[PDB]
Amino acid sequence: IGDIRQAHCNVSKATWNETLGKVVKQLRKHFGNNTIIRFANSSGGDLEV
Amino acid sequence: QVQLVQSGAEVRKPGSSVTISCKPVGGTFTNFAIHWVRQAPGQGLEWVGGRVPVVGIYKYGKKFHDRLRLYEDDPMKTVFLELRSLTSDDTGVYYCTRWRGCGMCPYDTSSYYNDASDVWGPGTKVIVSAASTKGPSVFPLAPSSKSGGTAALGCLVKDYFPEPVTVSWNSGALTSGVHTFPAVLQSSGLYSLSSVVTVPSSSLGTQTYICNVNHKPSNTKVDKKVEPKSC
Amino acid sequence: EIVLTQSPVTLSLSSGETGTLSCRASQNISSSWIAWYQQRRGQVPRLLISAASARAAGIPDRFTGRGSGTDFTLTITRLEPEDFGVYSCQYYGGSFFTFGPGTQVDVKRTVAAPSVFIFPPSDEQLKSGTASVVCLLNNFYPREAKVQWKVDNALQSGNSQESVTEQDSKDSTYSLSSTLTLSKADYEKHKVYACEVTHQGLSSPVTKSFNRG
Ligand SMILES: *[C@@H]1O[C@H](CO)[C@@H](O[C@@H]2O[C@H](CO)[C@@H](O[C@@H]3O[C@H](CO[C@H]4O[C@H](CO[C@H]5O[C@H](CO)[C@@H](O)[C@H](O)[C@@H]5O[C@H]5O[C@H](CO)[C@@H](O)[C@H](O)[C@@H]5O)[C@@H](O)[C@H](O[C@H]5O[C@H](CO)[C@@H](O)[C@H](O)[C@@H]5O[C@H]5O[C@H](CO)[C@@H](O)[C@H](O)[C@@H]5O)[C@@H]4O)[C@@H](O)[C@H](O[C@H]4O[C@H](CO)[C@@H](O)[C@H](O)[C@@H]4O[C@H]4O[C@H](CO)[C@@H](O)[C@H](O)[C@@H]4O[C@H]4O[C@H](CO)[C@@H](O)[C@H](O)[C@@H]4O)[C@@H]3O)[C@H](O)[C@H]2NC(C)=O)[C@H](O)[C@H]1NC(C)=O
Ligand SMILES: *[C@@H]1O[C@H](CO)[C@@H](O)[C@H](O[C@@H]2O[C@H](CO)[C@@H](O[C@@H]3O[C@H](CO[C@H]4O[C@H](CO[C@H]5O[C@H](CO)[C@@H](O)[C@H](O)[C@@H]5O[C@H]5O[C@H](CO)[C@@H](O)[C@H](O)[C@@H]5O)[C@@H](O)[C@H](O[C@H]5O[C@H](CO)[C@@H](O)[C@H](O)[C@@H]5O[C@H]5O[C@H](CO)[C@@H](O)[C@H](O)[C@@H]5O)[C@@H]4O)[C@@H](O)[C@H](O[C@H]4O[C@H](CO)[C@@H](O)[C@H](O)[C@@H]4O[C@H]4O[C@H](CO)[C@@H](O)[C@H](O)[C@@H]4O)[C@@H]3O)[C@H](O)[C@H]2NC(C)=O)[C@H]1NC(C)=O
Ligand SMILES: *[C@@H]1O[C@H](CO)[C@@H](O[C@@H]2O[C@H](CO)[C@@H](O[C@@H]3O[C@H](CO)[C@@H](O)[C@H](O[C@H]4O[C@H](CO)[C@@H](O)[C@H](O)[C@@H]4O)[C@@H]3O)[C@H](O)[C@H]2NC(C)=O)[C@H](O)[C@H]1NC(C)=O
Ligand SMILES: *[C@@H]1O[C@H](CO)[C@@H](O[C@@H]2O[C@H](CO)[C@@H](O[C@@H]3O[C@H](CO)[C@@H](O)[C@H](O)[C@@H]3O)[C@H](O)[C@H]2NC(C)=O)[C@H](O)[C@H]1NC(C)=O
Ligand SMILES: *[C@@H]1O[C@H](CO)[C@@H](O[C@@H]2O[C@H](CO)[C@@H](O)[C@H](O)[C@H]2NC(C)=O)[C@H](O)[C@H]1NC(C)=O
Ligand SMILES: *[C@@H]1O[C@H](CO)[C@@H](O)[C@H](O)[C@H]1NC(C)=O
Repeated sequence: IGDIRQAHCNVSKATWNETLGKVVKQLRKHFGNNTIIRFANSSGGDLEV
Repeated sequence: QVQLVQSGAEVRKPGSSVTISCKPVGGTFTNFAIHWVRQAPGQGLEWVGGRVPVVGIYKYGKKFHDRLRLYEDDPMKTVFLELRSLTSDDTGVYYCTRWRGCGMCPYDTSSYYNDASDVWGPGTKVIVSAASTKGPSVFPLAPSSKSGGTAALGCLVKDYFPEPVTVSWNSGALTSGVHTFPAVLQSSGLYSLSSVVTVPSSSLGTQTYICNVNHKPSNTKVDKKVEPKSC
Repeated sequence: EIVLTQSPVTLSLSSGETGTLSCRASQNISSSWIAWYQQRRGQVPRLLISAASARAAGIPDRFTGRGSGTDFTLTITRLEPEDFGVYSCQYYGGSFFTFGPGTQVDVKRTVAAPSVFIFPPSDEQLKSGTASVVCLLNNFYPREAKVQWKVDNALQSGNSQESVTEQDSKDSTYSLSSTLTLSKADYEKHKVYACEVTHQGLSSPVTKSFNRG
């Protein structure tokens, strides 16, 4: 009943940008000071994974 | 781009009720509100009511309480207007109005009601008149002394219905000077109009002048001659 | 309630001429609840300007909207013969929408007095019990003509309807048809019927009369 559109989830971009900028520094402690790290989306396989 | 498609015209007896459909085509259904703007014949626009289809955010005009009822039908995706206790005031053309916006943005689940109307339905002519398919009654409007070279004469069409009625002079022979006025709805519930023409006074008793009134639904064709009397 | 009023009832404009329509509100309203509509020849109304200043989709540069608080103006710098007709202003703020009464625009033309005629009823209609006296005003440009029926020099009201054609394309003239409708017995209670025309280009109110006979 009513209009249809896909289900979705909203995450504020400023908070997520800050959270990534805070996790990247904790990750550099194990993988190098003044180095670059990347993260793309999932590889593939199970839908639940 | 959206579009609004309404019903055809209807004729209702006074005191009865009428129901008009309006189906949008190619747009969001539950977001923007459907307002109804009517126009009595010859007067300004009048706001009837407004209603968000499924959400129910609606409000009627002060003039239309205990007579108006707006509903919808989402299986058909069509809104409806219902007006009860019809009088000759409620005669006019009813419009289905709506706002359209963005289109690309889909995540907007909200409901809006205070907007203008750029999307308009073609209209639905509602005629309130307790009568049936009746042919016209052509009466002559003869010239007389009652001007300065040019006199005027015409025919008067009275007491009829549907109103596609056309008037020609001498079977399309006389066209210049012909002024056919729009039809008026009498208080009795029957249409009426008058079509006149200006001729030089030198050709009053010389040139024969006859009307050609053709009422199509009643299949009436009347050729009435205009003969002066001058009192 | 919130009701709107429009001032320049009939505003005459030629090609390239500039006009300014007004829409006064009763109370003080926000400058985001006023819209302007165009209505040409009894067709579908077209939204010209929303929020009293926001030009709608595809509406040309010739339509500029202003206003604040009480008065709202719609300025037309130039106009084609395309944009002629009735303009309406709408208040779309509160829970009750209300429109303006409408304002018609004309092709500006030199003044022209109306040729007035009067038509007595036919005896064939008198056999039916009704009487219809017709007053005609033909080929006059300046709108707002005043027609008053006098029965033995006594003014009437109520039973006198009238209809007016649209502005003619060639000569930009108007024509009015007033129809005075009475019954059989009310027709015989008097004998002098007339109609008086008050008009701008007509330097004196012209009366066209006749007698019952
Ligand atoms: C998750 O996530 C997601 C994502 O994020 C999400 O989703 C979301 O959602 C939301 C909700 O919730 C939403 O929001 C919304 O939206 C809507 C839409 O918008 C759109 O549109 C609009 C309109 O406009 C128009 O115009 C323009 C120009 O000017 C254009 O552009 C457009 O398009 C349109 O169009 C029109 O016109 C044109 C002309 O040309 C034509 O053509 C067409 O046809 C039409 O007619 C707009 O505006 C917008 O824009 C905006 O945004 C953007 C984005 O990007 C930006 O960029 C921009 O800039 C803007 O913004 C800014 O500005 C503004 C101004 O005002 C402001 O406001 C803001 O803030 C900023 O600053 C787009 O485009 C909309 O509409 C909406 O809004 C509305 O609503 C609200 C709330 O309610 C309010 O507040 C407001 O006010 C509004 O309202 C309105 O209406 C109403 C009723 O309806 C009323 O009452 C009011 O008052 C108003 O009205 C007024 O005003 C108006 C305007 O001015 C006028 O018109 C009237 O007349 C009156 O005066 C909202 O915003 C979103 O969107 C979404 N997103 C997406 C993508 O999806 C979700 O949700 C989440 N989820 C969860 C749950 O979480
Ligand atoms: C999801 O899918 C479902 C499955 O199909 C579907 O059912 C859902 O759709 C429908 O959702 C509706 C959500 O409201 C739900 O409620 C119905 O609402 C009807 C509308 O009338 C009421 O609200 C309007 C407008 O709402 C105002 O307030 C809201 C509050 O959030 C606001 O958001 C709006 O903006 C709006 O504000 C107004 O004022 C603002 C002021 O600035 C203005 O800015 C706004 O623009 C707007 O104008 C309101 O106008 C109505 O009129 C009130 O006020 C006038 C004027 O004073 C009074 O004369 C009225 O008496 C009335 O007063 C009441 O409300 C005011 C507050 O406004 C309050 O102060 C008073 O004390 C008083 O409570 C009115 O409030 C409403 O008609 C529905 O009524 C019943 O009967 C219906 C007709 O048969 C029936 O269809 C309904 O189901 C319903 O229940 C009956 O049937 C039931 C069956 O289960 C049964 O159990 C029950 O016993 C009854 O017999 C109803 O209240 C709909 O029910 C629901 N279903 C439909 C339509 O089928 C769908 N939902 C969504 C979200 O997608
Ligand atoms: C991670 O991100 C990458 C992109 O950076 C993403 O790769 C893309 O995935 C989408 C699917 O989610 C691919 O899109 C498909 O491409 C194939 C051809 O390669 C098309 O045939 C597909 O269309 C079919 O299905 C449609 C459904 O209606 C039909 O309409 C249509 O006719 C076809 O039958 C579809 O377009 C896309 O090609 C890739 N590649 C890129 C770089 O865009 C990846 O999926 C993300 N996730 C993971 C787990 O890696
Ligand atoms: C809409 O808002 C405006 C502005 O708030 C209102 O205008 C105000 O009208 C009052 C009179 O009703 C003015 O008071 C007068 O002030 C002059 C000068 O001080 C004084 O000489 C008069 O005797 C009277 O007191 C008031 O000044 C004026 N506001 C401004 C800023 O000039 C308007 O009335 C509001 N509309 C409605 C319908 O209420
Ligand atoms: C998730 O939803 C919550 C509640 O709907 C949002 O919180 C509101 O955020 C707006 C915008 O900053 C504020 O004006 C409201 O006061 C907030 N309400 C409350 C209860 O906090 C929240 O912003 C949403 N987050 C995202 C990412 O969409
Ligand atoms: C590496 O260590 C220094 C000093 O401990 C620190 O300031 C720096 O932030 C670390 N690396 C990065 C790039 O975070």
